[PDB]
Amino acid sequence: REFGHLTRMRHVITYSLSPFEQRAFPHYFTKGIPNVLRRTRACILRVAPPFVVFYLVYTWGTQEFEKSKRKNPA
Amino acid sequence: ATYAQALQSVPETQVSQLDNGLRVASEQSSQPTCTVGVWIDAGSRYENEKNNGAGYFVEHLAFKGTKNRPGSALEKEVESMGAHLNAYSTREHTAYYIKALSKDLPKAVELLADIVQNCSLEDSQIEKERDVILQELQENDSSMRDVVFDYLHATAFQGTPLAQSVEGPSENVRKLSRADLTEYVSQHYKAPRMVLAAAGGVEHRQLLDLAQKHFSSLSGTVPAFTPCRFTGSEIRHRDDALPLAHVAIAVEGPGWANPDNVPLQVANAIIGHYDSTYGGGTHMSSTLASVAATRKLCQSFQTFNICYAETGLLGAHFVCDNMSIDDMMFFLQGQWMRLCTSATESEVVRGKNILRNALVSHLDGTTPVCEDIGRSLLTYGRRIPLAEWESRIAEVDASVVREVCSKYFYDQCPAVAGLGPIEQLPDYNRIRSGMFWLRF
Repeated sequence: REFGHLTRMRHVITYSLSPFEQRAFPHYFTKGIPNVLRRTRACILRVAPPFVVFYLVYTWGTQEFEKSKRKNPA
Repeated sequence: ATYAQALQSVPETQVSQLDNGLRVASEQSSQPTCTVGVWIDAGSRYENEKNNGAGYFVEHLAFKGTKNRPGSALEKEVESMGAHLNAYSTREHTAYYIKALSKDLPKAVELLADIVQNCSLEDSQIEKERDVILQELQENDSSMRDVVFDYLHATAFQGTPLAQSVEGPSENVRKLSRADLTEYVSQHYKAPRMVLAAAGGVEHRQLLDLAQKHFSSLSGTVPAFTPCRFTGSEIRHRDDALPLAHVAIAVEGPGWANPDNVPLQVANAIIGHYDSTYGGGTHMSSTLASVAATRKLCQSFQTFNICYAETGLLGAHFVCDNMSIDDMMFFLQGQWMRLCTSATESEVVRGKNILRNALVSHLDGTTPVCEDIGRSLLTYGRRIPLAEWESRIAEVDASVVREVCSKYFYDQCPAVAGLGPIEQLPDYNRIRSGMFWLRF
């Protein structure tokens, strides 16, 4: 599994550019910020709900512990 | 004769100039034949995106017919007297040369005027040649050497007219009309950018008389090109169905004049050239060639020094199988860096001798001599006599090579064009890192 006999690809052309002739931070904020926003928008609906559920359970359990540790009028 | 009296005894090429700016130049000799040609300073480098490919079209149409000689009549004169008419159009030059008997020089020059001045450019002829150029483009797609060199020019001079191929895109071929060709021949075949060069048994006075009698009624007394920008990049046309993989790696070389041309050629002569069907092979003093013959890395390689007016490509092109690109690229970069870092006197002497052989042996026969006259008058502005070349090569030494190669090779971003099964070809970062040595 070394370069030269990995696969068989045809009719593809790739153009590149020397790292010494192109900027290393091309529009790091002009397109960085919108790209980040799209990335988080397309994943928050799947990532957040479990952790938000955990936060609700954490706070409920902690306050349940706190007000179960009090004294019962008797 | 001690090779010094030999060089001194070479006949001098007289150069004159008509009022139109026609630089009539000739190199008399004793042969009964001669080669008389016209070198135009036209080419794809002078063509915009829309006009690209018009030079090749005009070259194709040149020999078909003229106003004075309708169609095959122009052909009829050429063969009936035994002359061989030929043309070639590179990226920055064009030429029409007619090899013929020294006796038929009065006729040939006249024909050479007719082809250049009074062309025909017939519309039906244009359609037929349009078809022919399309099939010729499909032919040129076949061989990988021309394709790879055009890829190199595209990826090295991207965004500049130099990137344009000589034949032009197939789109322009269909969409080029007669008006474009007429305008191209009007504004690019102007008198000042012309060299009428003749070799063989032609006397300069007769050539001047013929030029003044046939070429007088030419242009009087502008697209003067722009300095193209080398942009180190890489093109990879990965096509595994091809048998062999052609790679060409070139750095920004010198210009046409750029005295550093003389050392660099010597340096390239050190690397030399090789292919499968060579002679000594594993004993040739070129280290890269010896390694290639010993380990059978490639079926071919050569070192090219394509140099244009203001810039040029200097590097090597090799043809090897699908699983030896990395090793041969490594050895090639190693030879380059060895020359820049430590050239050694003996290799420099071998390079000087090899370059002397190049210049001397190339300049034999009427056709190469006339071609040299035209090209030198167009590029250098003069014809560099072989004695001057000898002196310039003699001035070269190990230090000069070590410095000149260092200025052009060491730590320079190269331009790479690979085609075929080039999966093995190293990534551009590895290639660029090969240009510099951490031991030096």
